[PDB]
Amino acid sequence: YQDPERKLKILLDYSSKIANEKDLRNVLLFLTDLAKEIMEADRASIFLYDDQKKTLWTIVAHGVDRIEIDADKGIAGYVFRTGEILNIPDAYKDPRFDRDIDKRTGYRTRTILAVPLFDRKQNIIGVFQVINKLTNSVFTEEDIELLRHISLYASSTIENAILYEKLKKAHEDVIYRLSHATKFKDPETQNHIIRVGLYAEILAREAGLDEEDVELVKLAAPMHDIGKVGIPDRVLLKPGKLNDEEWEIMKKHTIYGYEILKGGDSRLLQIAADIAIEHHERWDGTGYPFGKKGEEISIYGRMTSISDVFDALTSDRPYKKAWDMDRTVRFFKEQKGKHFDPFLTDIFLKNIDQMFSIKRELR
Amino acid sequence: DPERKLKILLDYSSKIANEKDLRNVLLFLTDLAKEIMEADRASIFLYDDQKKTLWTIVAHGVDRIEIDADKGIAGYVFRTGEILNIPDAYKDPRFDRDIDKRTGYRTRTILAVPLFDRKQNIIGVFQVINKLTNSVFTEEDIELLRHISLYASSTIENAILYEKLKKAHEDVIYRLSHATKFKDPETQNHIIRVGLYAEILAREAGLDEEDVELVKLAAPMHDIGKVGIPDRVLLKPGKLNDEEWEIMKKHTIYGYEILKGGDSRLLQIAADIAIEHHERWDGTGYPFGKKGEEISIYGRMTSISDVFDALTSDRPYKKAWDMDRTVRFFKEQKGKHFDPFLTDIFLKNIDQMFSIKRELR
Ligand SMILES: Nc1nc2c(ncn2[C@@H]2O[C@@H]3COP(=O)(O)O[C@H]4[C@@H](O)[C@H](n5cnc6c(=O)[nH]c(N)nc65)O[C@@H]4COP(=O)(O)O[C@H]3[C@H]2O)c(=O)[nH]1
Ligand SMILES: [Fe+3]
Ligand SMILES: [Fe+3]
Ligand SMILES: [Fe+3]
Ligand SMILES: [Fe+3]
Repeated sequence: YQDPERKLKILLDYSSKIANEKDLRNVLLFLTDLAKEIMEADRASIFLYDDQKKTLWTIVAHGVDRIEIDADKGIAGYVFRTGEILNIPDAYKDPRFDRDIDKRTGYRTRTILAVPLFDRKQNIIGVFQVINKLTNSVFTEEDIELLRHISLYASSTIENAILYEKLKKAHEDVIYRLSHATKFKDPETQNHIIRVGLYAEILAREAGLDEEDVELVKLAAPMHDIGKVGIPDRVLLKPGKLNDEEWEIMKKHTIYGYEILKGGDSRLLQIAADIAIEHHERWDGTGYPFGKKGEEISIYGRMTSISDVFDALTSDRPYKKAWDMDRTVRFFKEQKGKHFDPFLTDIFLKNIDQMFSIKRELR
Repeated sequence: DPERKLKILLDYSSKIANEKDLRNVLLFLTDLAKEIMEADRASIFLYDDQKKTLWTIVAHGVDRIEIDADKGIAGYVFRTGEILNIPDAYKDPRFDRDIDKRTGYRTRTILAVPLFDRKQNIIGVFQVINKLTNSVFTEEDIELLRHISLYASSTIENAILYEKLKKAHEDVIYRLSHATKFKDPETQNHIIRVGLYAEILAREAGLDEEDVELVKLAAPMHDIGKVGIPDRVLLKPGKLNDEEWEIMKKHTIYGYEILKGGDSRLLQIAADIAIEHHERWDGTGYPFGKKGEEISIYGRMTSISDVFDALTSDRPYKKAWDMDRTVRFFKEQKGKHFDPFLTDIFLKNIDQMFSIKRELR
């Protein structure tokens, strides 16, 4: 016997999957799979618009690249420009149809149903299309209603996926650019700030931290030197060696960083604050400001020592050319259990090629 | 038919994919449960790690209600993880009949299932009450609810995630804009409020809700370039001379440099506000002397909100201006310092400005 709620459940299930997916590629996939099943159609395609290349595009197979689709021709095109539904009972009795996919693969297209996709403000942003109804000879009035409702969901989840990406990207740009405010009074390039996070990301990832803490270090670590805004010019700008009144001030950037950052309530800023105050501590317990020992340093500080030191050693600094892999490996191998967490050092060594490819690919 | 319930679910799921407020998401979910399960009421309960209780919202988004996490029906499902199907609430020892006693409701059937996070901890309870047949929840019913509960977990977890991202994005803009705090008197709250004023201004000025959110978060970075000013100036204990003043002016350029080139919209606007906020509508400002609509609108809104905040803050020997005093000032500055069309809008809403200034002291 049959299940009355069968499709309802399928649809709940797709809706859970799509709600967890942050990747537009997979959202488009799951959407088309969903439509094929609920519409009982052999195929489906979502078409979206590109402002800059001025065309529609679509992904044909799982995991292969955009296909450009001419905004002005074909069925999709017509729907896109006019705003209205096309229901082709037979595709071959229709001039707007290009039999060319059809020529080559062993496939005959019979029925086509295509509706527009609207953004929140009623602009047509693309087309949703299904092909070859399986449990009937044509697409019905109800099929149209159904797809109109699907197009509504496709739109919402598509936009929401894009908007989460924009906000994620902005949040990064803001940490990067503001973290580099010290730049008028410190040689450190933009990319130093970025790269330190990228290394610490790999580390946290491979030490097996939760996926969220991985994204956290990636973004907390770059703020490690923010305290430098609180250092006197006479000290921050002085080239070469520092006396022992000046160094004592320069060390204080760890405490300043804490001050700047500890005030938030977000986890990002609790982590960033800890990193700022900790990343010059040392596993031995010798490093400043407090001489914290082993596990007394948070793991996020520990990951940041390693990353901070790596990035410095592999850049030209006054009188020292950047270290190659071989020396850097020798150095970490030496400092294992000394400057650094021994466990994290191993992980770092396992992953050293990636560190260097980050370093090479970000000038 | 039976495409009716799919069309309903797509409808609710469209609303939910857009909704960025948790409380609204819980409302939509419980209305979906009601239509999909053909039942009269539905509640969602979430756990607070902090207060160590469950909570729920009722319709109208009034203050959330504490529910005892240990006892009760949601308490049982929460603690044990088992499903509860009651055929008659009033024959059950675990039911609390006071919600009935106050509302005048009569609870008959209750079905409650747990909600799970990805790591598979119980994070709350989904509860459906009074199936519209007047008879029991069936196994096919329980089964539909396990699936609904799965969608609710997802949309919830997603929405709590989005909120963490929002809240941290703000904290970072605020805390890092106040990075000048070791070398400059401007307060954390000054920085926030300037964006709050700009927000209200942008909204009432007609801008899209996305641009309103932007100015709320861009304007607080207007003074970032102060970081680049030499101590021999920013920290000079005197008044400055003209050579030193010219270097001060540069924090506008320094800001633009720090912020620009960012690919995203937020930073384009911030970089513009930073270079523009000391320009004046009549072209007598600095650093470039831009006139009228050559100053971007986000700049124009910030000039206004920044001056507003200054005039209304006490400094020694100089009490803050009150409402009347301040309004006179903006009227006198219309078309000079400030964009006239925008001052008017600002004036229509000046009570809101003082409210902000009053609560975020
Ligand atoms: N063993 C070894 N470790 C290295 C070397 N170069 C960098 N590091 C490591 O990298 C950390 C941060 O270095 P940085 O990026 O140059 O960032 C430095 C740098 O900007 C500044 N600094 C350190 N020494 C001097 C100095 O003599 N003059 C000036 N102007 N600044 C200095 O203070 C920051 C913190 O430095 P540290 O507390 O020493 O902590 C250092 C140190 O452990 C090296 O050649 N050998
Ligand atoms: Fe440091
Ligand atoms: Fe200022
Ligand atoms: Fe300024
Ligand atoms: Fe200001």
